[PDB]
Amino acid sequence: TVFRQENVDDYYDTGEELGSGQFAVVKKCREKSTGLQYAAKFIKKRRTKSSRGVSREDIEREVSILKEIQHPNVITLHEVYENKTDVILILELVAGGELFDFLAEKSLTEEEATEFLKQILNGVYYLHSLQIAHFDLKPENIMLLDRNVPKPRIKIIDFGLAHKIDFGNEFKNIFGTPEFVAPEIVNYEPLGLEADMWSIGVITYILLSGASPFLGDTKQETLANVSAVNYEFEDEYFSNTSALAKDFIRRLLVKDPKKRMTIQDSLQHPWIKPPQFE
Ligand SMILES: Nc1ncnc2c1ncn2[C@@H]1O[C@H](COP(=O)(O)OP(=O)(O)O)[C@@H](O)[C@H]1O
Repeated sequence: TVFRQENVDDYYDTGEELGSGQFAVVKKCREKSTGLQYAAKFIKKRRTKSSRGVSREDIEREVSILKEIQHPNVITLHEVYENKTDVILILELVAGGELFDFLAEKSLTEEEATEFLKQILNGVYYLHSLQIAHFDLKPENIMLLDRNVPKPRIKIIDFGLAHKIDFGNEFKNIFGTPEFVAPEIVNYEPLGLEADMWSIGVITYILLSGASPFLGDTKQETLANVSAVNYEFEDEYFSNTSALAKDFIRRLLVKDPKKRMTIQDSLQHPWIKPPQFE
């Protein structure tokens, strides 16, 4: 599929840089015709078949998935442009920064943690209902609308690894960040929606303790720890955390994805119910 090939600068003015990645830069922008503000994500295209940059197939998948999405806890896609060097996604602007940077700024109370977590679970419930595995859930990829309110609203971002799972598993290894990937990712096994639920367990552990449960001194050591389910609840961090909070995490950090809580399970859980190489 092809995208709008007019000069994006004819229709938008760009401002501050919001973030960077592996083959992408994200800049604040403003649409001339409406005055409304967005985040423009410039994704570098492949220069040759083999090659740096993102394959066209990968970009088209990300765009397809983004076009399906509309939910308060997920980013939305406004428009897509392209030229010879970049595909440019005009995304909904999320102005309150990453949950990652919020966590560095403030460890949270259980209430603060569950307020974020309920929103994350609602967003993932929506995605999984559409058979979309995000495959890159981590605090960097959960943005706040406004960081200066007592109960910030969040949106899930970064659909660069997301896949539609039409058979209950998919086989291509979709390897994210070692600290957050499930054992089946580490072991290059078929992957499904269950992989996101593991990442949610890791996120929850971090929200409650300020510490990463599998992190080693090298990426390879992290991956080994993940495959062996080498984590524990350090008394120093968790001695006054409720046993139900620990129960929630335990039921997500399970090696066998068939035995791991589903997104629907996580919403009925009593605590809730009201790149890889060195
Ligand atoms: N919609 C948005 N609103 C505000 N900031 C964003 C938005 N999308 C991305 N960012 C910022 O840019 C960074 C990189 O975005 P990302 O989608 O991860 O690109 P990459 O393909 O490089 O990983 C994010 O971690 C975040 O800081």
